[PDB]
Amino acid sequence: MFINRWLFSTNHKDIGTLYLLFGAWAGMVGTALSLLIRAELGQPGTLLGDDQIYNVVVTAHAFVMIFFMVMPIMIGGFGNWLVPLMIGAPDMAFPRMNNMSFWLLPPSFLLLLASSMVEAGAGTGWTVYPPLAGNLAHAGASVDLTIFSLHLAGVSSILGAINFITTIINMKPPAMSQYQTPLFVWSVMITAVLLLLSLPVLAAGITMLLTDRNLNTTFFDPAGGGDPILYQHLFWFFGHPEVYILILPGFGMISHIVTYYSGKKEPFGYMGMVWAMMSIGFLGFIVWAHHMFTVGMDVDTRAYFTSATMIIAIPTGVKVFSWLATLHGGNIKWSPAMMWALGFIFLFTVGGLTGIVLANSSLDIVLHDTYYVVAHFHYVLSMGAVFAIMGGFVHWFPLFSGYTLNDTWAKIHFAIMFVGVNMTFFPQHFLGLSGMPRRYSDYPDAYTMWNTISSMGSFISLTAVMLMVFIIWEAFASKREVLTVDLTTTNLEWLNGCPPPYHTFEEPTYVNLK
Amino acid sequence: SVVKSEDYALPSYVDRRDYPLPDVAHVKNLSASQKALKEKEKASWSSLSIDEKVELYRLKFKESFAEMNRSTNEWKTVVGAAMFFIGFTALLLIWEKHYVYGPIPHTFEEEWVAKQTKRMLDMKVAPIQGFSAKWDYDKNEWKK
Amino acid sequence: APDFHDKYGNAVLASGATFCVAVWVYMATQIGIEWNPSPVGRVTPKEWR
Amino acid sequence: ASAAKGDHGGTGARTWRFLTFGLALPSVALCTLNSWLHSGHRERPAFIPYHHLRIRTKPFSWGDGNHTFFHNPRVNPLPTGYEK
Amino acid sequence: MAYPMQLGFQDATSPIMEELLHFHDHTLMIVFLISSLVLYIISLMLTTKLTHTSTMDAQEVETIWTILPAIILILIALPSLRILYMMDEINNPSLTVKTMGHQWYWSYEYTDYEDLSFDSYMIPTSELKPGELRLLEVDNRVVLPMEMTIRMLVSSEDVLHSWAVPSLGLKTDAIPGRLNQTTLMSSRPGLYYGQCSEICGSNHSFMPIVLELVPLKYFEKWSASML
Amino acid sequence: ITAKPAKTPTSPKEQAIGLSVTFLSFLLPAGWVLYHLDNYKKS
Amino acid sequence: HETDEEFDARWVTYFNKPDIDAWELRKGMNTLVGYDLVPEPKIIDAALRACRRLNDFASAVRILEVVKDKAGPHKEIYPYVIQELRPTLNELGISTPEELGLDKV
Amino acid sequence: HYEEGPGKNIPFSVENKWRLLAMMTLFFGSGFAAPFFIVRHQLLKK
Amino acid sequence: TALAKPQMRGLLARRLRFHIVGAFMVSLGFATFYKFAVAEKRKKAYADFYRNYDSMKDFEEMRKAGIFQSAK
Amino acid sequence: PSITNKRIVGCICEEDNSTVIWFWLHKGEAQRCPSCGTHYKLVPHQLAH
Ligand SMILES: CCCCCCCCCCCCCCCCCC(=O)OCC(COC(=O)CCCCCCCCCCCCCCCCC)OC(=O)CCCCCCCCCCCCCCCCC
Ligand SMILES: CCCCCCCCCCCCCCCCCC(=O)OCC(COC(=O)CCCCCCCCCCCCCCCCC)OC(=O)CCCCCCCCCCCCCCCCC
Ligand SMILES: CCCCCCCCCCCCCCCCCC(=O)OCC(COC(=O)CCCCCCCCCCCCCCCCC)OC(=O)CCCCCCCCCCCCCCCCC
Ligand code: HEA
Ligand code: HEA
Ligand SMILES: CCCCC/C=C/C/C=C/CCCCCCCC(=O)O[C@H](COC(=O)CCCCCCCCCCCCCCC)COP(=O)(O)OCC[N+](C)(C)C
Ligand SMILES: CCCCCC/C=C\CCCCCCCCCC(=O)O[C@H](COC(=O)CCCCCCCCCCCCCCC)COP(=O)(O)OC[C@@H](O)CO
Ligand SMILES: CCCCCC/C=C\CCCCCCCCCC(=O)O[C@H](COC(=O)CCCCCCCCCCCCCCC)COP(=O)(O)OC[C@@H](O)CO
Ligand SMILES: CCCCCC/C=C\CCCCCCCCCC(=O)O[C@H](COC(=O)CCCCCCCCCCCCCCC)COP(=O)(O)OC[C@@H](O)CO
Ligand SMILES: CCCCCCCCCCO[C@H]1O[C@H](CO)[C@@H](O[C@H]2O[C@H](CO)[C@@H](O)[C@H](O)[C@@H]2O)[C@H](O)[C@H]1O
Ligand SMILES: C[C@H](CCC(=O)O)[C@H]1CC[C@H]2[C@@H]3[C@H](O)C[C@@H]4C[C@H](O)CC[C@]4(C)[C@H]3C[C@H](O)[C@]12C
Ligand SMILES: C[C@H](CCC(=O)O)[C@H]1CC[C@H]2[C@@H]3[C@H](O)C[C@@H]4C[C@H](O)CC[C@]4(C)[C@H]3C[C@H](O)[C@]12C
Ligand code: CUA
Ligand SMILES: [Cu+2]
Ligand SMILES: [Mg+2]
Ligand code: NA
Ligand SMILES: [O-]
Ligand SMILES: [Zn+2]
Repeated sequence: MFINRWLFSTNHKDIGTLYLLFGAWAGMVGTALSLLIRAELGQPGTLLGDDQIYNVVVTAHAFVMIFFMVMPIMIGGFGNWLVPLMIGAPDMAFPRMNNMSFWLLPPSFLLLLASSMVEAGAGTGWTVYPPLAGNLAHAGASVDLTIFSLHLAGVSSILGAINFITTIINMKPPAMSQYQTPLFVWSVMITAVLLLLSLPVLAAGITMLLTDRNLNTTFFDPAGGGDPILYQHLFWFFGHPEVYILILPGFGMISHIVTYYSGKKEPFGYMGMVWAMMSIGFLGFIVWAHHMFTVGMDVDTRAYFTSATMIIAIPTGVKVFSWLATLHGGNIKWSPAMMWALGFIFLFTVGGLTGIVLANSSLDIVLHDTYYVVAHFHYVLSMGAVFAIMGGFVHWFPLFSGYTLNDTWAKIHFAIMFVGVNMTFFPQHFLGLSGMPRRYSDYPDAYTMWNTISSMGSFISLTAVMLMVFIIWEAFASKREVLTVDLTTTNLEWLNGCPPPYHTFEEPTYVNLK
Repeated sequence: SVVKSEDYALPSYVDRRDYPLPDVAHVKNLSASQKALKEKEKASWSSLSIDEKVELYRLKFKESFAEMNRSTNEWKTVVGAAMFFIGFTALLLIWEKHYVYGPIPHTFEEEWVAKQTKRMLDMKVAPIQGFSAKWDYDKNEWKK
Repeated sequence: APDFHDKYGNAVLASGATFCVAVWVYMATQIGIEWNPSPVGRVTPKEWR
Repeated sequence: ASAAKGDHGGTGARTWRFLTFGLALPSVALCTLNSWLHSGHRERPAFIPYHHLRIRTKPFSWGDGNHTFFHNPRVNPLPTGYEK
Repeated sequence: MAYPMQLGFQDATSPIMEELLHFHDHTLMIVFLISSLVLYIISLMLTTKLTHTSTMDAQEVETIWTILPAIILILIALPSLRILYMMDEINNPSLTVKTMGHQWYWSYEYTDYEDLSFDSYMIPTSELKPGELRLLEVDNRVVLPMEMTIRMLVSSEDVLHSWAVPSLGLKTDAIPGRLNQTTLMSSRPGLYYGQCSEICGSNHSFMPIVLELVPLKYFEKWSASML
Repeated sequence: ITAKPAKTPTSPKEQAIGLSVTFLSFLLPAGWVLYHLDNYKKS
Repeated sequence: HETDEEFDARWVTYFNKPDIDAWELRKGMNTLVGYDLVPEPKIIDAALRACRRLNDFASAVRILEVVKDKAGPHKEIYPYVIQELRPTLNELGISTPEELGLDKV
Repeated sequence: HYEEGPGKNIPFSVENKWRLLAMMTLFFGSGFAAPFFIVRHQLLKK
Repeated sequence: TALAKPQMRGLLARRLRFHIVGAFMVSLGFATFYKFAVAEKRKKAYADFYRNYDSMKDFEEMRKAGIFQSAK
Repeated sequence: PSITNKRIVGCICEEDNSTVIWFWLHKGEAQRCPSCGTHYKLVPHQLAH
């Protein structure tokens, strides 16, 4: 049975669980790689050795947190758990295909871990730019194994997107229009269209790099007429869309949590939040050259990308100001998960502006390849995308398990993590102003104090990560069974009991046409 | 009182200021005596004791509004335990310095900083605001 | 009864904040971590020739 | 430059209105603003009596017969130079 | 160069970089605002017992929520685009130095008049002369004449580098087979430091830049003394 | 969220263990790689 | 979409329904605490009297608890409401939270 | 049909909390141990 | 003695309409503070520095100090 | 119509409304939506032969 239940599954819930587990393990590896980074920078001089071994660690840290932690939990975990229960569907359009999207991910990881143990590992950065990533500087299997990680990891994603979109479009109650599906449901649909359209061009680019290293093409080799910059475009054509992928479902959860814990029966401005993400999606595709402002491109182009990158702030504003209105005259219940959402709203808005800075080709001249950039995207990812994750996880843990966590403990967790990521990253704003470059094992004497402090923060964030492993145990150890849940009348997921049965909606919901 | 898992599908009771009259009573099942108070509730309400009034209130509802809305000392435990775990976190840092982290470079010894500092004022590092501008060149000392 | 936060709230709050202040001061001031503070009005410039 | 919204699987009249107000007119206003920021009397070209321009093989059937229909004396020469 | 505990930008040695500081000063005025209005309004909503859980109407407030930020954004762009076109501009340069990036040093070519070329490595910590700035000092400096318009062409003979001098407001990528043009104007003389701003392999950290600006007449001799 | 009582209550003492074991499972091996660092380089 | 006099009227009418049932009694109280307003005493009257029809003393207290709550920090509202209601209160022997001791922690 | 209800819908067992601590110890700990033993092996070659 | 009828409607409306001004004020007065305290200083400090600047007297003291390779 | 003693009903209380009201429906008296008070009644049957 066990082999039939977990290896062979066609259960949208049992598959969600597999992802929550995979993405939890990934996080452990992601954390270690991030601690190592700040071990090396926490005092002047050299700890591991040269920039090489350092950048294999930096690079790996990026792929694991992005591709094996944030997308696997957020899309595959919470997707596969919540989506079908929010639209009263019994499972996913393509449940067999759903499971291959899972089992393609261990492999994908193992090729990544292989890469770091073959030759001197692939310290190329997560951008994998030729000619460093090419067969003369990075001769060996490392960079090939990394390209193969991404191929499998992009097949998982694209197959999983086909599944969600076909599920959310096709398998609602007949009476239900798209305009009466929850915000999460919307977030995931949009996030699957971004995946569907961007990952193919990512794959195409890393395919030309394989055939430059192995089959004697010259796509990115000036010797044969090629252009290294061509690669930057195809990758960033994917790579902006990749980040609105990583936040959109966070929008989703955050719209949910702030609504449920303000005691409101729907979030403020439903259709506003629909227009917002369909915009953020759309404009997220027409901005990719803001990652390439020091490559030497025509001034008329650079000013378009500046201006286009900044339009995104209006629809993102609408969402910030909505959540805040969803709190207005709420009956605020001060749970851990409300704390996670509240933090999101302010540290996302910090990071969000620090990137409107970056929108200006002018400044990015000086801010490009400094920590200022690292600071921007650790506020939106570490202090947004992970806050959504811990928020959601905290709010929905009893639905998956049937047990409660200890809320005191779980605020003690929020408390320490808050102090850790802010002390980690608030000083990185100062470093990049003072012009500390990225991707350096060692720094000029000047930059020491902030680098000491930044790394102290990364040791507080570790206490957090260890506490959360002991808080998951306690709850299972203790086995306090959920009895009753509020606000069920507007939150269909909670209607089938914690945890809900293997087969849900075996008999579909009644919804009539008025 | 006692609630079962199995009846997630049935209207449940809850204390909530935005839902002050919930879907069911707190006490479903009445003793002999409780039945005869419910009987007294069909007559004039002036013919009830205070004792007899409190009891009727506690059958239909679990916690009072003032009870459901009372503040705690969670924060004491939440702030002080955080400050213990942030404390712990230094023991790792002290361990790291003592056993892991080698000796730092010689360009950090008192001597070098002093020579390197003047060398920097000698090339007028940041002379409009940041460094050399915080130095008096006539009196030959940091500005007051 | 009174709850965990009544019985122990102050103990936890008092003894955390204290153990926190002690080890951090100590770790900042007593093990020879090099902070490299601004030399301004501190270091006395010396000739380097 | 792509598109990414994801089927608005409800009712037509409503979705085309969403699109009218959320996309169509927003972009007509962004575009108007981008000309209300580029518009102006940009400075008029030096005159050269290039023979492959200001062609008169036959008078026009109006004015003195030497002036185009949407003529603009500020920017549009005759064969023999600007007016004024 | 950057000094201990530094909060903000290096001091503007070139006017363009000055222009950035004041522009940067503008953008942070608004950042400091939106961050405070959001932190304030958050606390406002959370610090009342009075309630309103019944359905609420958007249209009229969602108008303020768009038309204000669209103005706030022209306000930022209007100068951002001025300063960007100002970086192009029909300038008249008197000197053309080409720099090449290598794994892991920088070579220089002054080839207007003569065939003057040389490499530029980092002083290993062990060999710094007391006073010398760890990870920043180079054996052979880029001597440039101060107070004149200079044309720098950047390329690399191997991986990607980035040619980067914060204090002057310069950073241009070295792309093999590609000659990228920037322009260099020091308002002052002195020593002006920078580092590789693209990951190029084992010693990316350790391949810095140092400009030496000096008069024209102390330059022409330095040129002739290097051939 | 209303819950039952715990079926297998985890006393303080039991909590103190789980905390002790969990902190060590991360801390101990990391320590043994980071402590023997010097040794790895002389090769 | 209506004046305040219509609102106050519309709700009093709801609560002076004589074959009002307890599903309708709970509905209207749980609908009404939703709005940015403490109800007029003439509604608290109408409701307190729909309880009497329904032989539910309990809910008639809870209603008075909810008045004091919808007010929040405006301390002077509840005392004025409890003046305007004093008649209906001693008519029906409805005792207030404060009297039954259910304002004690 | 597979087991329904709390502690039944996972691929591990929560039937005894001290085997469970051993299980979470390995699972999470192995994953955090991994980068370190990988950095070791890269220094231990050349 | 009877209590007089207080304001009973749109209590939360009133609270917001009052404080929305208070947040405009805080922010917009943090606006002024930054102009005075920082921006208008930068412009005053660059203008004051460059006004009576002889780049040859800079070069000269730098040359005597032994910093340059091109200028002994 | 249901094959069991309960089935989940969703109530779109007014056209175009963004929020469906959900609740369990039981064999018995009719049940009213807790939003608009619309009435619903369970009608057991089967699908054997
Ligand atoms: C407050 C705004 C926060 C803004 C921050 C935003 C950005 C950062 C995110 C930061 C967001 C976190 C904000 C925490 C404030 C919560 C306090 C509270 O209202 O307590 C909650 C209450 C709930 O009360 C009830 O059981 C029901 C009553 C109804 C709700 C009560 C409050 C409603 C408002 C009424 C106030 C009274 C009128 C005052 C009138 C107005 C006064 C002027 O429980 C209690 O009695 C006490 C239990 C609290 C336990 C959690 C402590 C939080 C620790 C977090 C530390 C992080 C930083 C590191 C620190 C430790 C390391 C050193
Ligand atoms: C624990 C973490 C570490 C924190 C770091 C504290 C630093 C302590 C050290 C000594 C500290 C002395 C000065 C205190 C101000 C520190 C930061 C600042 O404002 O510095 C200004 C600028 C740099 O500007 C400069 O050019 C500095 C000029 C300073 C002149 C003032 C007069 C002289 C005193 C200052 C000395 C330097 C003067 C010489 C220099 C002259 C010119 C460079 O920094 C930046 O651009 C930073 C970019 C971050 C933007 C994030 C948005 C805000 C998030 C939160 C908002 C709500 C609050 C809730 C907040 C809650 C969330 C956080
Ligand atoms: C009869 C023989 C059958 C033969 C078949 C095989 C043997 C079966 C046993 C015999 C059959 C009898 C039935 C077993 C009863 C349970 C006993 C048990 O505890 O047995 C233990 C079993 C099963 O172990 C697991 O399931 C793995 C989890 C380990 C426990 C940690 C708990 C996690 C806590 C955190 C959760 C919070 C988040 C989620 C919270 C949400 C809650 C829903 O051990 C194994 O034999 C491993 C088998 C693999 C199963 C799938 C695991 C999913 C892999 C995830 C990716 C890993 C990352 C690496 C990636 C790759 C990189 C290299
Ligand atoms: C979840 C991840 C995430 C998110 C959400 C964002 C959000 C944004 N990012 Fe960022 N970004 C990254 C992840 C993210 N980014 C990563 C990983 C990189 C680096 C890749 C690498 O180089 O390694 C990067 C790099 C990056 C660069 C390149 C910098 C450089 O390489 O030098 C730029 C330039 O424009 C940029 C811009 C933006 C903008 C405009 C937003 C906007 O979406 C933010 C908009 C939101 C707000 C502004 C706040 C809410 C709005 C309001 C409250 C309205 C009022 C506002 C105004 C009036 C202005 N990002
Ligand atoms: C999701 C992406 C993500 C996340 C979360 C992080 C988290 C962190 N990062 Fe990373 N980082 C990047 C993506 C990310 N980073 C990228 C893309 C780069 C650029 C890479 C390049 O240059 O090529 C980068 C670069 C980078 C640098 C610069 C490298 C250099 O230039 O030298 C540094 C330096 O300190 C750093 C530190 C940290 C720290 C301390 C954390 C900490 O904040 C993390 C603390 C730990 C956690 C947040 C754990 C969370 C775990 C879970 C939530 C799992 C549990 C869930 C369940 C059980 C369901 N990061
Ligand atoms: C960038 C920052 C800018 C900030 C934007 C600021 C906005 C300014 C608005 C100020 C007004 C405050 C309104 C909110 C409080 C609730 C109002 C309310 O409760 O109003 C009810 C709303 O319900 C109905 O109709 C249904 C329709 C609802 C209409 C009321 C809600 C609109 C406002 C909500 C948005 C909150 C956002 C704040 C945080 C961002 C209507 O009831 P009545 O007609 O009987 O009232 C009559 C009262 N008289 C006689 C005194 C006028
Ligand atoms: C160099 C090596 C790199 C690695 C590449 C190899 C990776 C994977 C190879 C394995 C793929 C072959 C196995 C067969 C998969 C068929 C899936 C399928 O065809 O799935 C169908 C739905 O997909 C549909 O139509 C729509 C989707 C059809 C897609 C078909 C499978 C795609 C596999 C290749 C993906 C490449 C990505 C292209 C874009 C870059 C059916 O859905 P099921 O849930 O199955 O059943 C549901 C039942 O109701 C059916 O009766
Ligand atoms: C915003 C979207 C608009 C796209 C349409 C525009 C297409 C072509 C316009 C070009 C016409 C001019 C032709 C002669 C000039 C050469 C082309 C050119 O201008 O572009 C060159 C090649 O890029 C290229 O077309 C790149 C190749 C085209 C890629 C287009 C990008 C979008 C692709 C995704 C679309 C997917 C949709 C599905 C397909 C139907 C690159 O720039 P250079 O010119 O080398 O600059 C040299 C410098 O010295 C500048 O001074
Ligand atoms: C400074 C470092 C030291 C650590 C600081 C302390 C950390 C956290 C401990 C938090 C203590 C509990 C918090 C109070 C309330 C929530 C949890 C709780 O105490 O557990 C209650 C057990 O009850 C009961 O006393 C029944 C009996 C069981 C009591 C459970 C708690 C006892 C042990 C707590 C102390 C742990 C010591 C840890 C030392 C490492 C159950 O929860 P309720 O209160 O019924 O409500 C929660 C709702 O979801 C259910 O409807
Ligand atoms: C960044 C992630 C982790 C940061 C915080 C880590 C703190 C480390 C916890 C302790 O771990 C270490 O403890 C000892 C050192 O104090 C090591 O003993 C070493 O040293 C002893 C004496 O010095 C020997 O006797 C032992 O066998 C051994 O070699 C031990 O092996 C190692 O696990
Ligand atoms: C960057 C890319 C070329 C990719 C490549 O060289 O491989 C080109 C293709 C089409 C270009 C765009 C289109 O030509 C239309 C616009 C023309 C304007 O002069 C600049 C912005 C403008 C929006 C262009 C920006 C940029 O140069 C684009 C996006
Ligand atoms: C028509 C459409 C959908 C509403 C509905 O059909 O239910 C609504 C919802 C979101 C609205 C937009 C957003 O609310 C944001 C903008 C708000 C401004 O006041 C008008 C333009 C603005 C761009 C709106 C246009 C239109 O009113 C939209 C697009
Ligand atoms: Cu050369 Cu980095
Ligand atoms: Cu981007
Ligand atoms: Mg770059
Ligand atoms: Na280092
Ligand atoms: O971004
Ligand atoms: Zn209804």
